[PDB]
Amino acid sequence: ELTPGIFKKGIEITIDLEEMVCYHSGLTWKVKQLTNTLWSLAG
Amino acid sequence: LKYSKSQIEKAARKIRHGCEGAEREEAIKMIQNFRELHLYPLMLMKNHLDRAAKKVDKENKIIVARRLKRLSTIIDKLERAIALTRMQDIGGCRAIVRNIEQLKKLKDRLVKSRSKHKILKEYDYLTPKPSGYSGIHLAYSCFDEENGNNPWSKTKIEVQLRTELQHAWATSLEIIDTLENIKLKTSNEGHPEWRRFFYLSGCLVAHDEGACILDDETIKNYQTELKTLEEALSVRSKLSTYTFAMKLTSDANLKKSLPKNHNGFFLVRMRNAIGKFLVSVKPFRKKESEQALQELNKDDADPEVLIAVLLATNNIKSLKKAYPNYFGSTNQFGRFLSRHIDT
Ligand SMILES: Nc1ncnc2c1ncn2[C@@H]1O[C@H](COP(=O)(O)OP(=O)(O)OP(=O)(O)O)[C@@H](O)[C@H]1O
Ligand SMILES: [Mg+2]
Ligand code: NA
Repeated sequence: ELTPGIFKKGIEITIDLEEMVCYHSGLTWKVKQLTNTLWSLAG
Repeated sequence: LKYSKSQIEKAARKIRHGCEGAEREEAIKMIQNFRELHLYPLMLMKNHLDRAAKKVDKENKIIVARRLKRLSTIIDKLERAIALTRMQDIGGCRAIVRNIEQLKKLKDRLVKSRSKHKILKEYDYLTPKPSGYSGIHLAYSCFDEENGNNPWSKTKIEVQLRTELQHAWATSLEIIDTLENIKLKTSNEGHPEWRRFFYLSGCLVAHDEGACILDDETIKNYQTELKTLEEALSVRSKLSTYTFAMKLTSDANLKKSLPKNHNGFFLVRMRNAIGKFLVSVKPFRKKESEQALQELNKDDADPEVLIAVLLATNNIKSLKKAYPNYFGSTNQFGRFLSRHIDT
């Protein structure tokens, strides 16, 4: 019954949680899980 | 438990004219019985299709999917003039092939098969439909002429044949249509820009695939329109963000953090750190939807936030189930769009 999605902001991004890598802004970012619901992307 | 085909056609007429109460509950019970009759032939056609796909591709790369059409979907279709006993797809199978040469090779094998299941209609959609949809549908009648005491006689099962790029287009159309709440199938009115985007990208998919070759002047004008529509709709960004948010909600640690009966929203946000970025996925109960929307507008107003999206968990769940390889498809479709826009 609720709206399936509300889009406010976004960019072209890809993430692979097996390789723990992310791709955005023409750069490669290393992924690390800080909490169950939180991640950091570092150079 | 034992309803005749006359009782089932009469039950379907009742739902069309808008029955209620005990009358509606009997009509739906007979239609559910008819729906269950398609299960054995659906699975039989699925193995028939898997056996024929393993013959055409010795690498075993053809992906085969199947689905029994939901009772609620059938009921909705009747009360919106398709006849229930004329419906070709209560059971539906699908083969996803590498290219058009593989597609035609699989069609020829299914057409030359000498079984009790007859192709009553071959639908050639290699030239895209007004929606932009392209591929091939085979309408089978299982146990068509050889029957006797067979309860599965003349059972209709649909077989869809598609290439990976035709499938990537269809997956992206379902993701946008679901998550953006644009009822493209429901109505033939509204969202002319999204309708035109999917039609032109569909035409360019069938050109690239070799399914339907367009002349050079048409390619040039379609690419110009595609660049225009894509900028207006922010297709590559919406498609990437939705896929990224869906990927994160499949994380194992995230799923234990969830309330056990989660059925609300997920708020996915990416922000700059004090080059470093923080990505969070915030679960919300269905009752806290107003709180979720308030938190979404705060992130939309923040200049440090690059991604801010709100997604209902039930919709994420059904798209992941319908499309196991949704991320391979949205990636391929986004790359295809970049090749035609940046020409
Ligand atoms: N032949 C098929 N084989 C496998 N999956 C299918 C087939 N037909 C539909 N599906 C998929 O099943 C899901 C449920 O779709 P649904 O039954 O509600 O509508 P539909 O069959 O695609 O279209 P329509 O209602 O217009 O006839 C969708 O993801 C759809 O792509
Ligand atoms: Mg269908
Ligand atoms: Na898929």
